[PDB]
Amino acid sequence: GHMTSILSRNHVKVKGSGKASIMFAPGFGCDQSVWNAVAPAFEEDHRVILFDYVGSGHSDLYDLNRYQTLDGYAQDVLDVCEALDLKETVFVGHSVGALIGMLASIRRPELFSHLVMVGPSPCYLNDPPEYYGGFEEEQLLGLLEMMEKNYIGWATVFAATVLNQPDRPEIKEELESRFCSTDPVIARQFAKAAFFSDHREDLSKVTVPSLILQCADDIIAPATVGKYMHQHLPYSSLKQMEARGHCPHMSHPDETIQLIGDYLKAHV
Repeated sequence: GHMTSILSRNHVKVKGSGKASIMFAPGFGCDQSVWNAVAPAFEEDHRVILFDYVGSGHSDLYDLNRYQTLDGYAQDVLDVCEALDLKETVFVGHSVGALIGMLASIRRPELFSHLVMVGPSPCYLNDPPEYYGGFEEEQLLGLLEMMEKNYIGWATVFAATVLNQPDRPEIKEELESRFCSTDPVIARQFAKAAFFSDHREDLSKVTVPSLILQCADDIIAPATVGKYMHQHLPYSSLKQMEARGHCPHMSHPDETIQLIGDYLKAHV
């Protein structure tokens, strides 16, 4: 479609001002809203870009085919960069969003100055002896099933796994709520695209500099994957966050804001 429509479909909003722009991409089951505690801190010095995946960024409004693989999601990112008429932008992505950002940069690397990956994973499958995704093919298949047979029950089960912080319920209920509010068929398509994707082979093709924020006590993306990505991504830096779980941008906005801000102040 044309500029205005892309802007409509991906709920594109621009805030702040600066010579450079930082584009924030939601992880699974989330909308731009997950960035409320982190993104405004960069409006002072950068044009800040927020958006939702038409592939139901935890919301309504779409073509079946394009969102069966993450490429469709990377195509949204490209489409928005195009509607905004951007020449270059920093890209901040969470979980799948990071990978989605990665795939898009491989297609159009000139479009991205940096790839800040909060909690990435290039593959969730455990693959001894060289790779430990953190999941057994059957565990993933287990959740996908739970997701169909009973969606809402899954929304809560998974919200707990992702946060892995029993004494931080407000966040968990918010995550659970975000999951519940997302169309269950698309949620499942998205999850399949994410859980069964394998992008290890693609790591070597990334030419855009990336910062890997690995979380602590992360069941979704264990330390294994963060290190492994650092090892295979040609141009990267790996910072271990003190924050626990898979959603630092929600549970530890401040540490997230610092790490991201340092990294950028540095690489100007």
